[PDB]
Amino acid sequence: KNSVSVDLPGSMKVLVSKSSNADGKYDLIATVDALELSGTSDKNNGSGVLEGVKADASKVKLTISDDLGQTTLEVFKSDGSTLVSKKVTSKDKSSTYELFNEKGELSFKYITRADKSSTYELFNEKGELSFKYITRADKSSTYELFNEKGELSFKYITRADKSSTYELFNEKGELSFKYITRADGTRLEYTGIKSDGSGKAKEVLKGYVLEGTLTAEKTTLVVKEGTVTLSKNISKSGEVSVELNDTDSSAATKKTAAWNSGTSTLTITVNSKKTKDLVFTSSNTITVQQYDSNGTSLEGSAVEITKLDEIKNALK
Amino acid sequence: NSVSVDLPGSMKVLVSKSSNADGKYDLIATVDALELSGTSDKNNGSGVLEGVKADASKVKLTISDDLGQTTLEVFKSDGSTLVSKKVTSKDKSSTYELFNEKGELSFKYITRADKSSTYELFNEKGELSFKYITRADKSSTYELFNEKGELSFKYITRADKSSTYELFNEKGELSFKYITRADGTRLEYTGIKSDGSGKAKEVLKGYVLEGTLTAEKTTLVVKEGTVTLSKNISKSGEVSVELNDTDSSAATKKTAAWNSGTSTLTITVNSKKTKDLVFTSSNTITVQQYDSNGTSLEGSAVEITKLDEIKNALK
Repeated sequence: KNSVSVDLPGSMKVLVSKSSNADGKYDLIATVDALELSGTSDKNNGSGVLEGVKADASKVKLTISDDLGQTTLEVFKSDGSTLVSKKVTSKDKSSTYELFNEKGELSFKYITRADKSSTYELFNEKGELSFKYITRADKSSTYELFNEKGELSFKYITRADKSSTYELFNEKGELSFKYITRADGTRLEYTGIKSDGSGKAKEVLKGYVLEGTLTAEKTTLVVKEGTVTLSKNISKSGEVSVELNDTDSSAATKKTAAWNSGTSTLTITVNSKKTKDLVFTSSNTITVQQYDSNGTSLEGSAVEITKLDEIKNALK
Repeated sequence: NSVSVDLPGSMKVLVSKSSNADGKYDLIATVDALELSGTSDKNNGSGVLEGVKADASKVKLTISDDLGQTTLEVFKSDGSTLVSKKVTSKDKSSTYELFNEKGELSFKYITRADKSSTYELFNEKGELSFKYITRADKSSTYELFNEKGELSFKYITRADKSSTYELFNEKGELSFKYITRADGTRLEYTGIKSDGSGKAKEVLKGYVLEGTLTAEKTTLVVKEGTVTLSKNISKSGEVSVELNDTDSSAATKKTAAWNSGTSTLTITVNSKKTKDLVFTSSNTITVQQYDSNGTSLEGSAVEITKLDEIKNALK
């Protein structure tokens, strides 16, 4: 009436009496979803426990910690013990919200955190965490499926630029297949991944695919023509380097190559003359440009490669 | 010495003009720098071609007789344990299947002409575990299955951002349902029984309403004094409203009539109209009073957004 209104976490309020009740305590009153909750406290700062009973005898309990640091709102069945739902909120605005099945086991949990991530945990009919969806401030979304052991079955991540990664795990919990889709549509496919991190690799480009291997430290894709093998290495971070070897032992015909990481360019030499620049562009394309017979100036214009056979031709 | 034919999945096959010693045509194709070769009784480009990788992995391209479909299989060196299988139609629709180390299907990804796609994950015993489906109408569906191949949960997001979350019990029966409308209002159904009954709550801007669910309808109630206002929602989402008052006196008892065409409840006391409550398409309620004699509406309709305001209207 002249009761004191106290502001709480998660936007709630409680009224605290100025006078004692029959039991020598302060009366607390709050309203939540139209149910008036009431409780008593030794303290008048707004902390304490308040309870209400719905028409169906469901019991609602609001617990406000002694220092106003958190509030918990529980809805129980008529037994006063089997949870229907629980919401816990901090002043820092983070909250958890839990729903339960008819057994009182989890059906759903939502967590919003200080870092502005939001997690949705979905449970199966037996109350086992089976699926998790998480949004983060960097605008990524992650989807995770869990099996009976509570270990990851698959994990799918999308980013705001529409690139994505998919990881699949075997029954030992180990990564067994991975599929990366870049923002530009090109892709990396890793198949038959082993416990030591090794597996088969393919880079799917516009017009052609480059195949090779994955190890812990690196992806290496190879193109072979005659005795020449070109290798495109991709680091874990996505950094591309390229190298060439020719097992031809004849000096007039053996290809060698130099890599300029600053310009992402491989320069091929035959018989002490620079012959071509292969540029590995930021578009995940390859261009080829010839040098003059002097081996010092590039001629014409660089040409975008469209097919594997054109890479092979450049290696001849 | 051969003719070139174009295939689904951006492939090509070369067919010989002459026959081989077995009286068939020779076929050659290059797929990702592996040359595949095969033979066929036909010369249109249909048939089976195979190649062997450095590690003796086997790749098999099967082109259907009508040229409308291609199958590209990758096997382990036994030539029978699958690694992957991609089927592409003339449509550009495709399926991609990825197998585990035993040669058993682990997942399948299907891209349709409809434009939609479907992802299916299979568990250790070969049963469907999880499915994700996206449609041209831009909705997405997420399904988890139990041991019996029945749903454990189903989540649906629509293009207008509405959503549905369904949970099923051990008997495969619907046990909870949560609906979020595009405007953010929600319906929450809890404790659902085998007959479709349960508890209901509607979460509105400013207030909640609670009630019951039957197979017939959802009935949400607000009580004030001897008056009970019941807001009914059919399974089609149509709202209809009724009022009862246990006050027996002619002078004070509230009665009401419902006009579905205008979504309006008109309240009467002592043979005079007192107020119109309108249940709007935005899931709101407005109230407007009649003049001193109950003859015509006065003032303007007012949107009410607190439960106590609804109860005031019932006084």
